[PDB]
Amino acid sequence: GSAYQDYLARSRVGEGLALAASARLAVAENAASGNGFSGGYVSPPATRNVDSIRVDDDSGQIVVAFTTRVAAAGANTLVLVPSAPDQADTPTARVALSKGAVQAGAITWECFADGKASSSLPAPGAGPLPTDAPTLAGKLAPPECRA
Repeated sequence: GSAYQDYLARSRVGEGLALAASARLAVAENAASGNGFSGGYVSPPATRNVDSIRVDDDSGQIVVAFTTRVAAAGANTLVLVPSAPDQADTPTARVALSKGAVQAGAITWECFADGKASSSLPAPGAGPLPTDAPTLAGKLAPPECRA
């Protein structure tokens, strides 16, 4: 769309990612206690811009679904992927979260928009890829979500 409409959409996407911070909190807390990653978490009520936020109970990946006010259906999602190192001193690689393991390491979050085909995570290594492909256009997402 126009420059202004893109600027408006980007600001609304940023607001939506702030709303997903509570889902990332829930995943991190559950990982620390060895519980399923969606335990205790429910999507916030829909806003004019964010339809829903969902947490996968086995990987902790989060899908943020924006409404058609932000982007067209099937072109509207961002995915947030959590990962942990193989060990917490000079780490060797990056692993997805494991249900039932107590995760002591810092958990790193990586955002993915449409067109980001690979993790941009540097050494200690690249992170896992979204299970459900995100479809929100990269120009509407923060830079760290973009290819």
